[PDB]
Amino acid sequence: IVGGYTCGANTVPYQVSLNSGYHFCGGSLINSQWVVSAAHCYKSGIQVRLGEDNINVVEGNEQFISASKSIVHPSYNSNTLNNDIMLIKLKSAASLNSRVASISLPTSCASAGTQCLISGWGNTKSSGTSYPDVLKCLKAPILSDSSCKSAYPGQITSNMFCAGYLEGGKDSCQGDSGGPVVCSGKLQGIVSWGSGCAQKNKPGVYTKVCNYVSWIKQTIASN
Ligand SMILES: N=C(N)c1cccc(C=O)c1
Ligand SMILES: [Ca+2]
Repeated sequence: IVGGYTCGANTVPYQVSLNSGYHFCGGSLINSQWVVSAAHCYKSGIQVRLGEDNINVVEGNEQFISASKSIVHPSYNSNTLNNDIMLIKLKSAASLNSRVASISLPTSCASAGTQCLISGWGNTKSSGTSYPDVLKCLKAPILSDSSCKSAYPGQITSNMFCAGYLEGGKDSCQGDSGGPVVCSGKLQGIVSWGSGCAQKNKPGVYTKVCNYVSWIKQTIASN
């Protein structure tokens, strides 16, 4: 997250870190056994880390649970990043409490202008490279589909939306991928892609979660 703020320990209780020997992506806990992330985050040997603030220090609220299975969206295209969504099942159910909690799925899509909270342990610099140890947060509005398409000609599908600031300086970044965009307590987006980070006229692009609620529910119901 570039241009954001320190969230505060366990203030984003649905935020997960995906770990394969090191943090490599975010995710969102959607019930005691399932995490939503980006398909582009797919790899084998994932350990889901819940209750994290400092990802380099054991602070007392962590739950580390190995993934038992991953399900990339049937229509994920890695070239265009269309349908950039994946489900991860935990080997055991997470113990839910105030600091480890699921986030609600939307029942309808969010509109341009809605303020959302975007979070992660990704790069904090738009030019350089600096990775934070503690969870970073950004409040950002959803942008109109027209401005999103104007920013990224030929690249925005109906499964994507833009959020952030066309002026630059405030954005998600490398390492935030797969993490949440939460709007009025609903998971509306997944950190998916962008051109650089926090660049002028290049806002963040997010997977449009409301399109996938049917697929998520039915997938969970049979797995
Ligand atoms: N600018 C962003 N919001 C973003 C998100 C995820 C990855 C990347 C970099 O390729 C950029
Ligand atoms: Ca920790």
